[PDB]
Amino acid sequence: TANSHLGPLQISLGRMLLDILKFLFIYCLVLLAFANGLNQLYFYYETRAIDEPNNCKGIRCEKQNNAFSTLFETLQSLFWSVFGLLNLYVTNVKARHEFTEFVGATMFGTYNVISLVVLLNMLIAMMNNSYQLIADHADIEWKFARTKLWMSYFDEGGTLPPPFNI
Amino acid sequence: RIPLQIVRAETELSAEEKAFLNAVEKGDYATVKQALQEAEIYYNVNINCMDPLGRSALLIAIENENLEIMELLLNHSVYVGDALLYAIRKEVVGAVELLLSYRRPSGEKQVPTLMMDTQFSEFTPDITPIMLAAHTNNYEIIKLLVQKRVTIPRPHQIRCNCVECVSSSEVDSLRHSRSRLNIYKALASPSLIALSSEDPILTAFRLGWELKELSKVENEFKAEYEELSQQCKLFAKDLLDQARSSRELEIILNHRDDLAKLKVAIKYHQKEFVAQPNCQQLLATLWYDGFPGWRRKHWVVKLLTCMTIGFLFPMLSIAYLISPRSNLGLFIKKPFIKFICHTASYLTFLFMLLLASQHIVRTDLHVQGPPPTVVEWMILPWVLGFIWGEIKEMWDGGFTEYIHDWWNLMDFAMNSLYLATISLKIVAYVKYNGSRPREEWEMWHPTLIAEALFAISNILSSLRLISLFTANSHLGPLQISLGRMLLDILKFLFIYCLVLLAFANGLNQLYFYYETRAIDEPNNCKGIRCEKQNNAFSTLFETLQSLFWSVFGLLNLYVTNVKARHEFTEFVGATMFGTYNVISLVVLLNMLIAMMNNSYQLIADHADIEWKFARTKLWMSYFDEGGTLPPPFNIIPSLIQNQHYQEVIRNLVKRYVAAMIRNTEENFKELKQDISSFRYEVLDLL
Amino acid sequence: TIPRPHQIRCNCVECVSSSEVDSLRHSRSRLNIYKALASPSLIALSSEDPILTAFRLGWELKELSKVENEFKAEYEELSQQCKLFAKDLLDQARSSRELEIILNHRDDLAKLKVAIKYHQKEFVAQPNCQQLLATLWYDGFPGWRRKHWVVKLL
Amino acid sequence: RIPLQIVRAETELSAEEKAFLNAVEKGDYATVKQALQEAEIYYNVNINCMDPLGRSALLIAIENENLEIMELLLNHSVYVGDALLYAIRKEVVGAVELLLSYRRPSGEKQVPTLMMDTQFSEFTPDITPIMLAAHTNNYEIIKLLVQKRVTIPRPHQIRCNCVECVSSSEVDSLRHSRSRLNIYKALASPSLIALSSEDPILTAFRLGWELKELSKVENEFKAEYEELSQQCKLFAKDLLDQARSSRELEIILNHRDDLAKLKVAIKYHQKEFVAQPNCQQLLATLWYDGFPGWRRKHWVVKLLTCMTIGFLFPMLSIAYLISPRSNLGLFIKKPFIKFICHTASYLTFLFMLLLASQHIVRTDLHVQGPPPTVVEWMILPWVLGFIWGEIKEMWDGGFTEYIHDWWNLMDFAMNSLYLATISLKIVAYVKYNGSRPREEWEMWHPTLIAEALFAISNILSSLRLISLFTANSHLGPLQISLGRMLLDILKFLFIYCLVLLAFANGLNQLYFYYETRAIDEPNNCKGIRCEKQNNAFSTLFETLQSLFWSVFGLLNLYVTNVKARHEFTEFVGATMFGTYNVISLVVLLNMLIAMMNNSYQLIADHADIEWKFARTKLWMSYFDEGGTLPPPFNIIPSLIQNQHYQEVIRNLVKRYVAAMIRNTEENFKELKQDISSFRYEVLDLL
Ligand SMILES: CC(C)CCC[C@@H](C)[C@H]1CC[C@H]2[C@@H]3CC=C4C[C@@H](OC(=O)CCC(=O)O)CC[C@]4(C)[C@H]3CC[C@]12C
Ligand SMILES: CC(C)CCC[C@@H](C)[C@H]1CC[C@H]2[C@@H]3CC=C4C[C@@H](OC(=O)CCC(=O)O)CC[C@]4(C)[C@H]3CC[C@]12C
Ligand SMILES: CC(C)CCC[C@@H](C)[C@H]1CC[C@H]2[C@@H]3CC=C4C[C@@H](OC(=O)CCC(=O)O)CC[C@]4(C)[C@H]3CC[C@]12C
Ligand SMILES: [Ca+2]
Ligand SMILES: [Ca+2]
Ligand SMILES: [Zn+2]
Ligand SMILES: [Zn+2]
Ligand SMILES: [Zn+2]
Repeated sequence: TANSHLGPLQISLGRMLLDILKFLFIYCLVLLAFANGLNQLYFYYETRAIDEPNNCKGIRCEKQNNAFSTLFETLQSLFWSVFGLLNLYVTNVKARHEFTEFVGATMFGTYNVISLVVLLNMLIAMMNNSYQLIADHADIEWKFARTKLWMSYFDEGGTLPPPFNI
Repeated sequence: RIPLQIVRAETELSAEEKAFLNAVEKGDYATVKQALQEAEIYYNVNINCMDPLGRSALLIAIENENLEIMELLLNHSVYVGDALLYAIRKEVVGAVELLLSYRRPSGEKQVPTLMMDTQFSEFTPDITPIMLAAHTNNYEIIKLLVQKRVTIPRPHQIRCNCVECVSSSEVDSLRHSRSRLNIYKALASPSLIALSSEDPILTAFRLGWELKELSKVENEFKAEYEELSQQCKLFAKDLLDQARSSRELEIILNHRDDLAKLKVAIKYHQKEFVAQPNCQQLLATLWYDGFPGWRRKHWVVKLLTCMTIGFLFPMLSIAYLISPRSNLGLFIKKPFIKFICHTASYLTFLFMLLLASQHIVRTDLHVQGPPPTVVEWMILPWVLGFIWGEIKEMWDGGFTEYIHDWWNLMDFAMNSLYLATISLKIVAYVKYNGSRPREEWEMWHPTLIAEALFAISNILSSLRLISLFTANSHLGPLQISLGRMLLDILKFLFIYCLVLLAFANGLNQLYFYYETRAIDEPNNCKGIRCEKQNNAFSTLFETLQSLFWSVFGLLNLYVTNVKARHEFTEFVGATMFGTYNVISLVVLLNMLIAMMNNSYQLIADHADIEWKFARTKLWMSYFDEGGTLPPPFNIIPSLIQNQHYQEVIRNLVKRYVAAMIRNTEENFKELKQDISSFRYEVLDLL
Repeated sequence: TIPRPHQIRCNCVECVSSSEVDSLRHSRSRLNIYKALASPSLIALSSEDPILTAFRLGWELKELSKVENEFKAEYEELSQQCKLFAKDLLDQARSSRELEIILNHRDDLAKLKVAIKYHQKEFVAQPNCQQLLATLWYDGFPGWRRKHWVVKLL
Repeated sequence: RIPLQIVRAETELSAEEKAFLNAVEKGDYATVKQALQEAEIYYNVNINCMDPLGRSALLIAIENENLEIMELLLNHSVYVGDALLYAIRKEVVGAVELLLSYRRPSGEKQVPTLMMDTQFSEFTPDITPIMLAAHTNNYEIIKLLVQKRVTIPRPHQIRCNCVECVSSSEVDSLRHSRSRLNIYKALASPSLIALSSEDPILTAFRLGWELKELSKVENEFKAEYEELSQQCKLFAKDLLDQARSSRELEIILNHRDDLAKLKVAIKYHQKEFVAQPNCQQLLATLWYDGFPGWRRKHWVVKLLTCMTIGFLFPMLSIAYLISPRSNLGLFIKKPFIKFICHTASYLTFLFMLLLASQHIVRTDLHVQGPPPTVVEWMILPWVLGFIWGEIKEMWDGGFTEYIHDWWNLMDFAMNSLYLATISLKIVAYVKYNGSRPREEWEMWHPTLIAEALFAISNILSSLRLISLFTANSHLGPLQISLGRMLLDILKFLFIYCLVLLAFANGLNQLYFYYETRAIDEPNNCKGIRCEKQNNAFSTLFETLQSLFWSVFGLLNLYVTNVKARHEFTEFVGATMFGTYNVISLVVLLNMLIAMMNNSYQLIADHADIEWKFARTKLWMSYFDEGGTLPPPFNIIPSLIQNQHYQEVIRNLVKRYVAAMIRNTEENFKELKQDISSFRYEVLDLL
């Protein structure tokens, strides 16, 4: 708020953060639904850490282990798939159950299509519209925030810095 | 240079006729009276003479609103053809009164014969005075015309196949379309609806629905039909807005041919009528029937009451079963308690579906036909209650109304998935006895198919919670914009499916000779779902899957490499894959972003009205007594009204007419004409 | 005289009885009373402290718009009208002494703190109040806006 | 209930005073004359009495424009204080003439004494009549005031540190700011500039620049200063637009204190003046000096002429060196041929830099200090010519003008890189004799550093071609929008750098205990640039690089895994990395997209004007004779004008005044007043 260029930017950031929260509610609901479906489909094929290479179990290995074995692991794997850090061979099982693998791949593809084609672009559209409304009033609220910050230092309470106030 | 000439012959007006028309334009009464008195004796001036702009003396008198010169030109028996149309379009009450009242008296010897004045008419020949008065929307002229026993032709059905409509359309389609549009414009005026209809609200609703259907049918004239439907809807909302007491509002809403008129408005898609503030207040009062002052409370006590009433789901439904006339059983009949109990039941079903996917209950997975666990035995009554509720919703209300909701498709899909998984489980129990290990099971095992359908049904059950977003005040317009953008996403996905099919066909046709067997490849797997990505363009299905997965970047770049050193084919395939990637990631997705962005801006202004309409549709679903019990418990075994409505509509019509009466170069010309006429009369008298 | 509106969270017998008997008449009467009280002319003529009265009426209208869902728009319009009336009355000053008298009046900058507490962004963001706050902010550094940026950064 | 009372005492007007004010409002001359004649004998009515709204009888006469009642109230010696301000604000020429001319005659015995009328003044006490007339922008009142020997105070410098300005700012800052704003508003009126300045264009340019600098300085009053600068710029463009012949335009542009006034307009950033169509036509005619009818031609012959003149780069510059007075040497002095030759030279330099990176020329890479290849020997004269051209541009024009271009920073960087690579090459030649193989070279070898600087200079030389986009008609506004969005990208990248530094500090503080040596890890490499991604959060620089590369998805997920089984630390680091990814890929990038989207919509309306300004700035850079030779060849060793300008500005001022003269409830009140005054006089006479 002290600078004359970074104030309205963070005011628009504050409005768009509320819009991001309104988006993230629906995203959390969709993520919970798809994580429940993926865990219910894939939790029979859980393997122990000793059988897998390098004695590790999870999506944080060199070779990506069972990603849909638990609800927490399924939630982490569905979270990391938005940024593309989850590979495609996590939906493959040891046995040759082609129908279950195809159904899980369809499930993962539908979640990817939703969270990367509908939801993120809708969030972009919402925060775009919000900015246009925010810009006309951006100055007044920036001046109000700067006035609120300026009068916080007007009083004598808190003259000393944090290293010297004690 | 370029010569210029008058291509089309306009006859020049004589000096006397030009002076007479100029005197009529300036409003000099004495000179016009002298010219009219000299016209009969000497025949010098044709009184019905036109001007360069197509107006006669009578039309010039009408446009300047000189009633004195108007009656003086009428007294000498000038031509009067179509002057009433100009008076009605000018919205002059006195001119319309004079033209109506003077045409009858003192008609002697037919009319004086006149020729070749009748070609030029600004108004179309199909037009009649009552229809043009309806288009003008003036009230007094419409009233004076309706008092003289005037009628309007009835338009036919849109899907009319009689001989006369087809013959008129074939002979002259333009005249038929103009006549139908003029008739519907005359019928859609608020003044004619207020004056010639005993039920203005229902007439406005039916006219708005008919105009919307005509706009859907007639492609050429869509815009004015949409404007007429919007005008009828705004007239209905404005007539509803003129109420002054709660008794008048409840009389209007509860009038029948409980809230019958609100249901009729919802059936005709009158969003402005439903979303009016007083109707919303009445629906809020009916919705919070047993909880007075709900808006007053701080949010912690409201959330605590919601938690204590949602956690009390298994009671208050058996209490209704055992004692519906008791004090405790009567609390479930209120709509808010019904909605909270249904939400608590669905949340309990979702939590039970989460609990079914845990290792505490699931044991002994190496059985071919496994008996259902106790969690499944308890989940089965909820599925049966959902089936009974969906079939009851199919029966009550009709099959023609069950399909218009658009949420029933997911319910039908969920019920089909539950029936399929139950049938697969029972068949696996009955004829797959054994304990074979899962690693050597058949790929087409009904247990695996039943579990896959169960997982898809669990996803649909968890995604069913989006429909409850209308209840909140923040998630309603968000999903309305989501619903519009989903249609825009479908319009995008058509072109994306076409481009994907084209590139998949090209890639499969290029790469299907180099298919390899699973034994030769490492780890005995074949497809894009391996640790090392195998042949991705060997089949049409595999090519479609590989081109689908390349949008999210999960397909690597070495899938376009073959075993042999065919560098040209590899380069051509890499160019093909790169062109598909450039299209689907630089043109199409950004165009989809631009389309849904534009749509949101249009959606936002109307977002509230439609959110209030959706919330009103959700609120009245719980008003009726059909479906009081939850899904786990639903399977357990008079002319004074018309007179008051007429009184209220009478007062509302009077108030709306007063409001609309309360709410350009022609105008200043009146002031020049009034000043000029007063100046000539003062000079003449003095 | 004009009747006094009740509290928004009013639970007396007469308000509840009027709401139950005829909610539309009660809502129309309350909206008409608050529209009458929110006019700038009546505030200028019948209030000894127009700025504080406009601030309180704007805060009450904003809270009523937050409470009453049906009539949100006209209550927001009334709050905006009261805020614009307060800013327009502040804008009519002609000297620095009048501005410091208005800002420092108590029932140091008490009225500015009262405006900030009531969320009067237009009143706080007026140019003369911003100039006075800038002068108080650069108390020991006269002519701070004058300087080239290198000496300011140094 | 609530009692209501008049808090502030307004004295009620008596019956006679109220009747007198009502008679003055209705314009009845006889009743007002009778009341004024009875006022002296009986003293019944205070003629200077006010009303409830703060107007007197004279102000009511001024507002209704009743000149008769105005002079009648003046004849009885009413109070006249500040009435001239109301007349000037009302823009009544006759009222201003009457108030100017009546104040002098018939003043006897001071004025009659009057008290307590003087508190209420709508106009501020600092205001004077000439200043308010300048604010009103009326021409006749300004002319009549200027004829009576009236002056305006001179504003001080913005960076004024004298005693009186500082004392006035300290004593009363609001009065000083209002006085300065009123003075600059008075000086910025087009009528005062046209009437009181011998050079309206230069005065408007200086006033616009001063108003823009004041808007940059004064933060509180930025908007009206920007409006005043826009008004001055539009006045200058409108005065330029009133020309009628090419000789007047060339007289205006070529007037000095060749195109001196165009250079002065460019120096003051008058984009509207430069982008006028007639000045653009004159600049296009001067630009295509030797190619008449360039716009006429089909594009194939234009491209063929461009190719044949761009391929003829090595001739026509040596011809200028050997025979500047010849027919062939004179063709290089035209601006279009100069621009095409410079573009051909830069394209040849870029093509030579492409050819330098081929295996045909580069041989024997295992030499420590390699001699320069023949391609480098030929490229060296181009670098020397670029150095000589940049230093010549530094000398000519001044050091204060060389830094405002903003393209010279890349030229300075390119010259520094070329000097550094030449120095590294010469030092490696002089003291690194040998043929050691490249696999065992020092990491700080000057040959490798020289090649890295050469590659960066080659990138800068290839990216220097963006500046030529102003010449085309399609790539100019695109790069103008790119320039605005680059500033918006910088405003985004500040917050992104802060967030990146915070998350990098947290990740390094969490993960720097688990650093491993390069010998223990596979392949003897350590960092995120291995086949297997090594420790990515071991150092602050490595953490910054890893967090930078995670935005594009090139950083894998197993970098947050440690050797030991510390599951809590790994989960905390994964949560940290996920939170940084969610921020930098869901909030920040989409917010940057929204910001640059909004900016483009604002940029598009003005995109042309600024593109034409940039093209005009590029065109006049080649007009002068300084820098005729290309970079490869530049190192090879009078009062009639003022009278005509005054005549043209005189005709332009007259035409602009005629144009501005050619181009509400007060108005209708005049018509009610004129009708009411005529009605009373007719009734009185009759
Ligand atoms: C860009 C990278 C290196 C991160 C830098 C982090 C910090 C060193 C930055 C982030 C925000 C910066 C602050 C942003 C704004 C201001 C106000 C600025 O003063 C004004 O704007 C003058 C008017 C006034 O505030 O009264 C003085 C510097 C300061 C404190 C900055 C100091 C340096 C800060 C703390
Ligand atoms: C955020 C993560 C943990 C997913 C949460 C999923 C569900 C537990 C959520 C999704 C939608 C929620 C519902 C959204 C809206 C409402 C309406 C709300 O009531 C109102 O808005 C009051 C007005 C009225 O509806 O009459 C009561 C809670 C409820 C049912 C919510 C209950 C909890 C639900 C089902
Ligand atoms: C597209 C790929 C192959 C990169 C090409 C790089 C260069 C060869 C391009 C980039 C910008 C181009 C220039 C952009 C604009 C112009 C102006 C153009 O002339 C006009 O627009 C006529 C009007 C005028 O400038 O007077 C002549 C070609 C030229 C110099 C272009 C020459 C070729 C350039 C240097
Ligand atoms: Ca249903
Ligand atoms: Ca340069
Ligand atoms: Zn028919
Ligand atoms: Zn009360
Ligand atoms: Zn000074």
